[PDB]
Amino acid sequence: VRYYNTGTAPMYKVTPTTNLVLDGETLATIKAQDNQIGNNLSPNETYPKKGLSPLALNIPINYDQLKKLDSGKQIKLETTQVSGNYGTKNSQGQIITEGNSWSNYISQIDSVSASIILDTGSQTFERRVAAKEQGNPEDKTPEITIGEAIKKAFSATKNGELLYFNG
Amino acid sequence: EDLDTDNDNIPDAYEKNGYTIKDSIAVKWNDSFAEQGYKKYVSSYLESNTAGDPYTDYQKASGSIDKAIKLEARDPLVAAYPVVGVGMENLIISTSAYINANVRYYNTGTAPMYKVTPTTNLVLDGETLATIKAQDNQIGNNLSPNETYPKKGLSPLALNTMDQFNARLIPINYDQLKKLDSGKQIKLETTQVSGNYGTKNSQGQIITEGNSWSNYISQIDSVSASIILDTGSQTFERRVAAKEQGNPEDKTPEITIGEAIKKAFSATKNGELLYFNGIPIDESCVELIFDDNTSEIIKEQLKYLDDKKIYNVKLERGMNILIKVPSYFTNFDEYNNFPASWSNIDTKNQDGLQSVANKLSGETKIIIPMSKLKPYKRYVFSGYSKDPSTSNSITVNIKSKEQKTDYLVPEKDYTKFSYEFETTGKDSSDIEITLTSSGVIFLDNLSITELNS
Amino acid sequence: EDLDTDNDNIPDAYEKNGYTIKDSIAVKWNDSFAEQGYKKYVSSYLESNTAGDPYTDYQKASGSIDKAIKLEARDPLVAAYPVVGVGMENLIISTSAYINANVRYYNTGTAPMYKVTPTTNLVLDGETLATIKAQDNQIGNNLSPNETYPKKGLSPLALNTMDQFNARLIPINYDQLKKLDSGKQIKLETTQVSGNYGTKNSQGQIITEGNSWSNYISQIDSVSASIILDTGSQTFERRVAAKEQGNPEDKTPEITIGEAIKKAFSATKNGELLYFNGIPIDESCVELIFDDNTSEIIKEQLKYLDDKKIYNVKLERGMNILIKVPSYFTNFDEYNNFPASWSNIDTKNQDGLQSVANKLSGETKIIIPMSKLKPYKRYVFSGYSKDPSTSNSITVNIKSKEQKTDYLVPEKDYTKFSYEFETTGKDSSDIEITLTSSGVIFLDNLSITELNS
Amino acid sequence: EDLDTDNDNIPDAYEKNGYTIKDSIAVKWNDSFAEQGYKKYVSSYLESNTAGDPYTDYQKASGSIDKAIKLEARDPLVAAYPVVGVGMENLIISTSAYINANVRYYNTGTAPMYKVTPTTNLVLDGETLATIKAQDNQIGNNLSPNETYPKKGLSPLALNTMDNARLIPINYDQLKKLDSGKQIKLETTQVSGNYGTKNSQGQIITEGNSWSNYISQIDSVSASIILDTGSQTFERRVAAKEQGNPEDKTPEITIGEAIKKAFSATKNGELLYFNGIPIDESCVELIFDDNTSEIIKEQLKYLDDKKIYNVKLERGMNILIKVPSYFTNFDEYNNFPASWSNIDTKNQDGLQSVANKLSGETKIIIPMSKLKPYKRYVFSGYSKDPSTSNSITVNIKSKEQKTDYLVPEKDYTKFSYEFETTGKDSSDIEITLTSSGVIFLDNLSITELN
Amino acid sequence: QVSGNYGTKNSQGQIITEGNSWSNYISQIDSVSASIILDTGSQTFERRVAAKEQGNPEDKTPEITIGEAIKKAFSATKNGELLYFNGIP
Ligand SMILES: [Ca+2]
Ligand SMILES: [Ca+2]
Ligand SMILES: [Ca+2]
Ligand SMILES: [Ca+2]
Ligand SMILES: [Ca+2]
Ligand SMILES: [Ca+2]
Ligand SMILES: [Ca+2]
Ligand SMILES: [Ca+2]
Ligand SMILES: [Ca+2]
Repeated sequence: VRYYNTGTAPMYKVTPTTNLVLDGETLATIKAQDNQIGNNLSPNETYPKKGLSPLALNIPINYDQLKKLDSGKQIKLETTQVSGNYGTKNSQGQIITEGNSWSNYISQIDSVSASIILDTGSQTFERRVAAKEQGNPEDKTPEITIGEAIKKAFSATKNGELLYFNG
Repeated sequence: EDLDTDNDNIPDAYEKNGYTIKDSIAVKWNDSFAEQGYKKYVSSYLESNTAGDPYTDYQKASGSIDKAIKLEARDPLVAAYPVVGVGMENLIISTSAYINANVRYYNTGTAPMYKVTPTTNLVLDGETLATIKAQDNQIGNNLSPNETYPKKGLSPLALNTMDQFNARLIPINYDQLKKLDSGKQIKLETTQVSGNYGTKNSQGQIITEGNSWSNYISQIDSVSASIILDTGSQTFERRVAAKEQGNPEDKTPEITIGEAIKKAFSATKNGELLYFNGIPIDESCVELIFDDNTSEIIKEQLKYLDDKKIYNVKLERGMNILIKVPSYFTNFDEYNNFPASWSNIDTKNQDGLQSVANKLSGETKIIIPMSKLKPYKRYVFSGYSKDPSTSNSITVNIKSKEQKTDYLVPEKDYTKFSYEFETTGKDSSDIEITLTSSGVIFLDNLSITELNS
Repeated sequence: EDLDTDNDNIPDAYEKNGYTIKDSIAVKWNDSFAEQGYKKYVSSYLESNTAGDPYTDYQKASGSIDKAIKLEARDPLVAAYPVVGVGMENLIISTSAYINANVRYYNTGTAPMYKVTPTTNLVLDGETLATIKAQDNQIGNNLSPNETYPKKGLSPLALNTMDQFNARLIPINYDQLKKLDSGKQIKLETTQVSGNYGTKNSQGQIITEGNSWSNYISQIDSVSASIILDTGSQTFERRVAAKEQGNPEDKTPEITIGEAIKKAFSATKNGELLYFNGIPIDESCVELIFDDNTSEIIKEQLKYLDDKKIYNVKLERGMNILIKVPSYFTNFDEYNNFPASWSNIDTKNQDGLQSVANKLSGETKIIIPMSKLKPYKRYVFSGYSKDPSTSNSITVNIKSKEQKTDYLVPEKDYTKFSYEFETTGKDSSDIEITLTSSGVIFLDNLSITELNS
Repeated sequence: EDLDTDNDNIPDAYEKNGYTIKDSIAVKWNDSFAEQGYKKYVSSYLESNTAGDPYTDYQKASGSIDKAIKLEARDPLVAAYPVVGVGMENLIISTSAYINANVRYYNTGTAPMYKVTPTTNLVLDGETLATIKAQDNQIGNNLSPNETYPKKGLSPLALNTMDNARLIPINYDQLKKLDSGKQIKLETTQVSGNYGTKNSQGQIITEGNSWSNYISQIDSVSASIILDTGSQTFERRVAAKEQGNPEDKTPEITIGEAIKKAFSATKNGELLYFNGIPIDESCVELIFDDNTSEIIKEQLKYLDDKKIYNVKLERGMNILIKVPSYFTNFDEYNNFPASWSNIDTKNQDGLQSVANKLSGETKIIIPMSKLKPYKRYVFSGYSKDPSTSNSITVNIKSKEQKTDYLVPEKDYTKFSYEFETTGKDSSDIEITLTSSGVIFLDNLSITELN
Repeated sequence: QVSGNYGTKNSQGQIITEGNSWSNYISQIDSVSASIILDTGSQTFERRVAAKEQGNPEDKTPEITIGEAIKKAFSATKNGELLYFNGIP
């Protein structure tokens, strides 16, 4: 395998959790514990980096799955969750990424942001953009169009009235 | 002029135009200080760590950091970075079967890395047989810059553990050994390394327990431009900070490629020539190699610059650079390491790049033995050509695995030409290099450069 | 004039011109204090630690450190480096098979090491069988300088623990046992040692838990010169701080090699003679072995100095110096340890190195028995000759495994000569050493020392 | 006069001229405090711990420390050492094979060692079978001075754990060599313990404290003294000064006064009593190491008094005081089952009260029942002969017959010779000496050795 | 039983979920609150509204009728005189 990132912020101490769903029924909820952990995973980069042999992770298969896989079916490895860390500055000035987690804020970021996804055909990106719930009057999150949300998420360029992304 | 925006004990006026530390306080840079040996530092006045490295601008300029840090890492633009690799010394596999590997870690950066525990990969052919992490037996307590663990004269450590608490290497089945006998070798690459760094705390000691380099690898890689210098036997890897493209609030200084190479290696410059350890690293005396993106930027930047030299291009964020000193170098002025002398050479000239040129009347032939040539290797022949006439055609005949016959069109001024050939076999046919000139042509800085095989 | 840049309770005026400690406070050095035993200390005023070791210049000078640190380490210019290495004493081979070893840790530095955890390599021939790190059973709580663990009189601690906790050590296959029967020995070398030092807290008790030596290894090595002394039966390693060559901001004191040896060993000096513990270590009375860098450095520095004395050369960072006391040395003045009397020796002279020389008229021949000699070892012939006439040639006939016959041309003044020969076999041919002189020559300080096998 | 350089709440002048502690404050010494039982303490005014043990000079003198610390260690010039050893009681071996050892930790120093965790070595001859540490089961919670774990009357604790894995010889050939008649010796290499300090709440904590931190410091600035009484053996360390340092303000004391300080001995004018056993210079045998003997002979000729106990103590010497098992003085002690021959007590030239007026020869028939076979012995005595004209020869039966001649000097002269007795069911020991004329004998001793 | 944590911001701001177990306030929430459950056929919601003590005069928990409990617990909207829960009355 090879862990891939499509977000905006690096993840340190990456320990992904996946299951072998075998296109119809799960087999094993594999976890990468000690030597498959990625020390750091930068945005739009994979562990290992480009140019290195695939990361190996170390289960029966029945004869029935063999036929179905041979007839118009494919295997996928969905991810249930990934536990990592993130960088926080200090008064002493060091970046401390132990203890800090990317699981405390995930259900906070997720419930207040409107997912926007763009695919260029070769590399995929996912951005979250904050938005406001209708009921709460005290809420003060600004309300902007999708066009402003597209340009502020993928850093396009507004030449005239059309959006240019990497040309 | 007493302001301090970023709180790093350097005034913004002194931080913006040039400064140096005298007796642990910053003073304005004066051009008369270069004769006392002092250096001129320039940095950004909005960031405490200009390069992203653990130590701030004040600590890097004043030298109050780990004493193993190289002196070229004292520039606030160059990042203190351990570049640690694992080189395989021997491979042992025996009887199912058990495989034992001996490794010796190599450091090439500018910072020591205490408590190194590199993660290495065991790959035979595409398949990663096992991803091994270092146990208590195999952890390097120290790794000084440009040194190995275990040090020279010592046997390398053996790597034979699956997991912690005394595990053993073992291939899963007989398939691995069956294809091993076919004639396949095993490579060794490292995916990641983990270590520590030292910071002198308030109690005067050095602590390397609450510190790790992993926190800064991603940050250093994203604000700095990679530069490599290769000396044939030794390799060096540095990182030089550069400003973001479209950023109004970024204040990282702009410097050229030549100046950055001078800064990142502390290579002295005697007016114009640049020497690292007595080995020239001048623009014309070395062969530069770039990746895909780097080549595009320089070519675009060249046409708008009058001098038209690689070393005058402003450094940016993100490029990859490689510098390989040519293995055999002749300049007819101060260096001739070729085992065999060239043919039809005339040193009486004054139109060379540095001192003289070589006027050729006819052709030049050179006989190179394979005794001092590395077998099964790829080489590239390089040199400079000048012809005021611009009316003579030059053809090259090179003997190799495949004979190369190409034509060259000389220009009005000196121009660099590159020709690549591949030779295989130590006990093969003798390598022949032939070049002919229609009239009178000038030669200077002829070199043969080693490349990946 | 109480300025303190480094804030180590020693004003810059004192630390640059010389200072000594009285009533635990620093006072200006005055030449009259020498007779009372007060020593002169000089250090750098821009660093709290001039030498780089865990203790400051004030704590090292005033002695407020661990009481097991030697006196000569209290010099601010001498670091407290513990050089710990293991001693492989015995083998146990029996059933694959099982291996058991007895080892005894050794210390030869200046400061003790608490909680020693050596790492050991079991190398047979090229291959490394296994890397062993110390267990809880083999962690030595204490280790005094120039001492052992276990202390003298106790049997060595066993080495049969493969990994953390304990698993029995075992060769992986029969192949190594096969070549072991041929007569291949097993060697042990120390790749690293991890240990603690000892400081006091704010409450006065020595805490040694979180402090580790592996931090202050890279710093001290790359800031100080390496000095070794071998006394035949023991060895003493010392590291002395030296200034950087090109730094204008470094204010580390510079001292001669002669004074460096005096400080790093606390060697008493009665004018010009140097004594370690009653054994002279003067430049003329001992021979030195250097590496490549120091050899070319020392030769270049001689021609600019009129006296041309090794002990009078400034110490610069990085040099490696080895001092091996002569095993058999005669000076015809106060020492002659050769078992057999020399031939044709005249003590009636006044042109010797110190008091008298040898008035040799003809040849000198010596018969050396093997009773007090080490077989399978190399020795180097050393001595001094004087021939103002410069008209007599001297040839030497030394019997060895290969017969050596070389000619010598002595100079007008005293000159040292070096000759190499190897002795092999205890029950072998007697070693014959003979030298002939055309006329009358002067001889003094004839030395014989043991080298590697 | 109230300056305190070392910050240990003791004024500078008091610590140099002698001080004593009353009402938890430091007061200047007076000779009038002797009759009340107060002690005279003198120490160094520049260091927090004059001796080098973890307790400061004020704490040792005032007694504000752990209460199990001996009365002989309160004096600042005496270190607080937990000399802990391991002794093996019984050996169990059975099926390769397994070995069980019964051990019992012994303490002989001047302080307790909590959480004793010794490391041992199993050797048969040169080779070391294993290096056993103390697991969770084999740790002594408390080890008070002169008290062992397990305490008196309890069976010794077992020892058969090595990692976990049960203790085992690495091969069968060890059994083959053990059956040959070769035993196994157990020796200790180190020991890990903790010391108690009063936390700010008034409670005693022994978790972060440890002794191994404070061993190298105390073993480097102390002179080692051992007192052996055949049954109970004590070890003490006394702080001394550095020979080549002017800043060293450690007070210098003689060997004799240190022995008073180290064991808190009582003085009846000139005689020193340990527990009713005299430890005077002439009544004991001293076995020095090679280093000390060379140094002692140097100051011996430079002193007019010419007594060993008046020699100034210096850092780095070892002393061993061995109380003789058999001693006589013709005044107040005679432990011999059989009396001498031709002995006259009517004299006034003795060392303390009287001497032995011998006219001829003296022979003693010592029974074997009260002597230890397979042990080395040295006989002691003092010879005085103003005439200096009589030669004395000794004929003592032993494993090898010994015949040596002695020339007594004008004054009392100490003589000692080495002999070995082997075999329980061997010949009875015969001791005979002849004198040409009239000689003076006093303080004859018989001592066991190593 | 189930074990887990909750998240309360701290002095610096970063959410801490390490020592903040849920199981400390379970035997307290079940002892001061009335259990109310609403089922819609597809998914079921569970809420626990607070209720005062019977005879404790120091208990100042507000008194609200069951009609307000359902409106508060599920954020129901009152149209006319009917409680509307996302279309479904
Ligand atoms: Ca600033
Ligand atoms: Ca800055
Ligand atoms: Ca030229
Ligand atoms: Ca100072
Ligand atoms: Ca200083
Ligand atoms: Ca002489
Ligand atoms: Ca004191
Ligand atoms: Ca005091
Ligand atoms: Ca008497």
